This record gives sequence, structure tokens and C-alpha cells, in this order.
Amino acid sequence: MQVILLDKVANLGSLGDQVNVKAGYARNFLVPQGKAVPATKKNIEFFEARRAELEAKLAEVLAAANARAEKINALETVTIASKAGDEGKLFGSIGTRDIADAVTAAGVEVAKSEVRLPNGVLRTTGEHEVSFQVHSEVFAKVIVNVVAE
Amino acid sequence: MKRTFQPSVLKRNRSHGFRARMATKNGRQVLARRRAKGRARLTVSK
Amino acid sequence: SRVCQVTGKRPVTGNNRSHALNATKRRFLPNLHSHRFWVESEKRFVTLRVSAKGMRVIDKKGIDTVLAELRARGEKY
Amino acid sequence: AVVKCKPTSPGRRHVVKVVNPELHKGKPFAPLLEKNSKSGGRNNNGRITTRHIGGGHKQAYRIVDFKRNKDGIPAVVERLEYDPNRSANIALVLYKDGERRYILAPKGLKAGDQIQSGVDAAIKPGNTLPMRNIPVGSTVHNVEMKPGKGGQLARSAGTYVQIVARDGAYVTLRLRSGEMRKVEADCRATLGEVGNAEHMLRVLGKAGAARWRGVRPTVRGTAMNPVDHPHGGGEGRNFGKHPVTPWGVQTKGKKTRSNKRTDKFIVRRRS
RNA sequence: CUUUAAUGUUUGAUGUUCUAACGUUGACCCGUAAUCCGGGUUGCGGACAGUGUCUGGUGGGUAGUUUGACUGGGGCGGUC
RNA sequence: GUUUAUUAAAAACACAGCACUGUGCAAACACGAAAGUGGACGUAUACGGUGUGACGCCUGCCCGGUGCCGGGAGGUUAAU
RNA sequence: AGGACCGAACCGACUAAUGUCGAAAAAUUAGCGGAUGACUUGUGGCUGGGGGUGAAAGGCCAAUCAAACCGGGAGAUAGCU
Repeated sequence: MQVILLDKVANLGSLGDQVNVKAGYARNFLVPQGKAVPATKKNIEFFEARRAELEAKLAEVLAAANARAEKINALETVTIASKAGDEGKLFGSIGTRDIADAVTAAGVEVAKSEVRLPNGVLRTTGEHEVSFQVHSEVFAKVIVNVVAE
Repeated sequence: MKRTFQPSVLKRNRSHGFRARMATKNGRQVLARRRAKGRARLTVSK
Repeated sequence: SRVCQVTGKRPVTGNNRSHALNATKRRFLPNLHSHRFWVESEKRFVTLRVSAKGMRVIDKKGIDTVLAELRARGEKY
Repeated sequence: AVVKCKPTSPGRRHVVKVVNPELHKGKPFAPLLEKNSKSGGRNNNGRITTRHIGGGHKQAYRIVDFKRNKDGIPAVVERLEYDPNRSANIALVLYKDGERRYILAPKGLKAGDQIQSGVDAAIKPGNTLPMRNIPVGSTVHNVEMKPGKGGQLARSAGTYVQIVARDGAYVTLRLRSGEMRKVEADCRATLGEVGNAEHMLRVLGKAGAARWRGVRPTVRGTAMNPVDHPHGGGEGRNFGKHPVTPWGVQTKGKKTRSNKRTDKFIVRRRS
């Protein structure tokens, strides 16, 4: 399927290139998320007219805003006190709900889907590293030290 | 010697009554056929 | 029923022939599936029971155009 | 306790009874009861779908709390009761907050025993904890397929499962059938073994005993005519055929599991 | 041409990971005084399962049929 | 105890018990073009199928053939 | 306590005789089995024909069952009377 790309696709993203893609890939991922628009002999003239450069800056500022946001908290440290068990066996596994809420209350205002946990769900008690992706090409590292209560 | 026919008004009406026929389309066709034949008694009427 | 909501494909009866040409009645069924299509005009997902051919039709045309035809058909989606 | 009754008359000679002196001698707790209309093996179409079902004593349904979601509330075992719907006895438990509930009774329970749920619970039998907090190698019962589903394994009298290994977020359990199944660590389980382990020692004695238990007589395929069963026919007990189900499927050693969806959670099969 | 090897091409089998199709007879909220159904949030599986078209195997579970004539009755045997 | 209402009440059928086999729960299986329902508001000390038929002594040898279960060296093998 | 014992109602039908254009399209008379249970019964529901139901006889499904009844294809076909 010949489609025009808006966002930077890591593999074949080139700002509106007539590059074939699987129908399922565009149908289920690109179009619903706004990363591309189906163009068939009608929007090509339109893309090169108003999408050619007008939205290029609009897309870029989103990346610039994301880069600004992820540096809001220079400390980049998260401390949460949990009533862990006796010698391990933390009370209960916690994912993104509590940590995101605490960070939002005091720290960086970020959405739920932004937080990614590469080291499980924080089972063991101690120091852990969490990779935050505010953009495809922007990755952030945050150290979390859960302390037993 | 118990015989096949053991009368019961409630069972007769609820089985072959007018409203029983109208419930289904097959019963409605039964009434339609008997109207065409001109039968005086459309169904078993109490 | 097994009716595509886009192309209108419905099961069609037919025969299946053996080596001895014996004929037995069969039925051909459309390749129907339940799919959710994202519509930007109304900003939500719409679930349609569409065939694989219909899904190709939706891709070739616009989802908005297909929805308009469905509305003109007079059947709720 | 297992008691052998004297053969005062035929039908009592082979009766072996199981008597539990601590079972409650009275009516059950009404608020937790519900009617249980029999079906006789018929489905919504009215046809017989399961054979050899019908009749039997009327029995009410006890709402047994399998989920055990009352976290952090200590509870006390009021009494043990006979449940007609289950092989295992149930226990009526009163929570500190004034709520009564029914739970399966493990082997160790007795009147006045203390039980607790939630992760912050002890290791004594009767407490329910997520399987992540349960030490490996312990015996549990009433295990959950999925978090919050309720509990489906080791529910009969004298049944249990073994926790053998814990990898990542999944746990491996050995079921009473000898099969190893992989389950999520978030699922809850109850420590200990289901009680009434002597329930298997009864013999029912006579034909009427199985009759008022809801079981109807079973007729052998050979005794039937050819038109009714794949077996049957001929003069003088002729079989000359491979054993099969009434609907033609080959029984006596043919595997019928065809799922391809839950196979990822099966580590070993029965042997 | 026989004998071998750097980058790029078609690639297909296998393996790992991901989520956005799809499944959910998991939980929670709403329509709603509702164990149906739908929508929403989340969890778990996940391109698997399942379904359509085509195709190999199995298939008395079911169906339609066939199972000759002569003959010192017929059958058996023999013959055509 | 049940059975050929209306020529057969029995040694037939059932039976408690016994064994084999299938089934991990969206269970096997059954009725349904499907939804769904029974199994079961049960889950392996449970459920379905099959044979034998209380209880006591027991139940020997044979895997060639046909089924069923497992294997993969090699050969043959459809659609495409 | 008991699918315990004897025995009426009640349920069933082992033997004999009568009756076979009968009082009766399976009965009567005299005996006979069970009779607190796998019992029996009233009322009302559910299962529909290649289907139901069946402690299994090819039994029963309105006096009809190795495929009910009614209408239709249909004036089926009949090398036979």
C-alpha cells in the first residue's frame, strides 16, 4: 500500500515518501494513530501543497516540548515508601499507577502510557533503573529507590 | 381400562385453543385454511 | 446473519462434485470478520461485520464514504 | 469416621458409612441459601445432553465464597456444615465486622479457628494469599485460574496441589492428576488440604443409594440393539467390534483434547 | 567452467521480543431496581487461537444403491 | 428391583462393587448451520464413555493381524 | 435402624378355568407378587418422526411403530393378478 508518512518511522520514515507497507500495518497502527494518511491520486497534490512544510514545524515543536518536559525534574529520582514484608516479599507488586501518580503530584506531569518498566514490576526492594520514553528518539533514565517502612 | 382420551378443559384450550394457534405462523395457517373451507368452528372454543 | 455490511455478500448455495460427478448441496460462506474501524470524523471506533473483500474496499475508498453509503442504505451500523 | 454396619438385611451388608460428629446438627444459614432446581440432564432445547442424570433428593444451594476478597478482616470459624452440592464440607465463618460467609473447610479447621485473607496473612491452613507470597513446595487448594476469577483447582474432598517452581511472573503447580500447569503468580490460593479426606471410603451399599444421589441406571451398549448403539446385536453376547462411544467415537485410549489455546500453560501431561 | 570470499538484492524455514489487529465464559465503571448485551478503563493471551475459500488423510456416524442366469423346487456344486 | 400395554416376568435388563480409558475447567462429551444450553453454579476423593457384575480364592501365555499411544532415519504424497 | 418380615387399601399381573360373532378391540372368578420405597398417585409443564424416550423388549410415542398421524408430489411405479 502506497501511503504518505507524517511522523518519523524508525525503519522507513522519510516525511511523505511513496513507500509500500502492509495493509494491516497501516490500517491498524499508522492511520488510527495519525502517523500516516492514505493517499491515492488525490492527496498527493494536497500533501505537497499544505502538508509539505506547514506541519513540519508543528510536528517538530511536539518533539521540542517533549524534550523540555522530560528535563522538568533535574533530580530524576523517585522514592516511594512501602510496607514491605519481613526480609523481602514486598507487600504487593506495583506497576505504573502509584509511581505515575506520585510523580504527577510532585514532579513531571506525564501520561500513564509514557512510563515503561524494563526490570519487571519492581518486585525486589532496592535501587532500580526505569527507562522513560517521551519520544521515539528521546529516552530518559530515572533511578527509583523503594524503601521498606 | 384407561382410555386415550382423558378430557381436561384447561389442557384442551392451552393446546388447541384460538390463542395457541395465533402464537405461531403454522397455527395461523391452520386458521387460514379452515376459514377458506368455511368451517363453522375455527377451533375448540370453551 | 452471515451478511457483509459493506458489499452485501451473503452465503450462496451450490453443489460439490466428486470424481463420480455425484452432486450434493453445499453452501459457500463469505469470509466475514468483526473489525473495529477508527473514524476521525466522529472520533471513535465503529465495529462492522465485514468480509475480507469489504475490508479491501474500505481501504481503497474512505471509511467515511463507506459509512455514508451504509447510512443511505437505511441500516444502522 | 468410617463405620461398618451390621448385615441385618440385604442392602446393609456392604454399606460403609462416613460419620462426622462435629458436623452441625441443624438447619443451615438461611441468608446464604438459594434454590437449586434440578435439570435431569436436559438443556434449553429439552433434549437429554448428559445421560444417567435424574431424580434424587431435593437440595438447596449454599453460596460458597471462593473469591475470598475480604482482605485484612480477621474471621472466626463458627461451625462446619454438610453441603449436599459438594463432596467437601463447608465452614460458616464470621468476620470481625459482623459478616458471615461460607468457605471450603480444609483438613485442619475446627470450631473457633482463626483464618485470615490477603497478602498480610499467616501460613496456617485456611488463609488465602497470592501464590507469589506462598513459599515454594507448600500444599494449597482452591487455586485461581486468573486474578479474581474465584478458584477452580483442588476443590473436592481431600484434594490439593503442589507448588514446584516459580519462574518470573508465573508459577508451576502439580495437580492431583499428575499434570503440571503454569499459573499466574497474582492468582490466590488457600493453604492446606481440602477436608473430608475419608469421603472416598464410602461404598453406598445398595442400588437405591446411588438412585437418590441423582444417578440413573447405566445400560451397556452390548445389551442394546444395533440401531441404538454401535455395539449390540447378534445372538449369545457377540461383540466383535472395537469399543466406541454411543456416537461412534473410539473410546478406550483415544485422546480427545483439542484446544491449541491453553497448551502454552501445560508443561507435562498425565502419565 | 571446477575450486572460494567482503558490501548490496530476492529471499523462505527457524528463534526471541513488542503491541496496534484479534480473543477474553478476568476485574471495575456506565446505560440499569439487569448473572443478557453494548460502551469505557485496566489486566492477561496475542499475530497464536479462531473463522472463510481451496486441498490431502480418516470417515457404516449418515445416505443412495448393487449383490447374474441356467437349475428335474431353491441352495451347494458345475456350466456360460 | 425393572422388562416385550394386548401369547415370552426369565438365566434377560438394572444393581452396589471392580477395572480400563478420556477430561485442567472457554473440560471431555451431547443437543444446536450459529448464538447458546446441559455437563455444573460442579472442577480429578470430579465428570463422561466402555466392559464386568455382591462377597471369598483368583484372573495364566501371546503384540503376528486390526485398533489405540509415541517416534523419527529414509521413501512416497494434495492444494500452491 | 431396615430398597427388613406377615398382611388390607393401593400398585402389578405368576397359574388355572370361563369368555373368543364375548359383559369387555385382554376382562371376570379362585389363588398369586410388592405393599416406607429404585414405591405409588393428582394437577401442570418439557422432550416431535431418521426424531424423542427407553433398569434395553426393537419396547413405547392417542386401541396404529424395524421409522406415528394428516395433507401434498400423486392418477408414483407395477415385465404381476
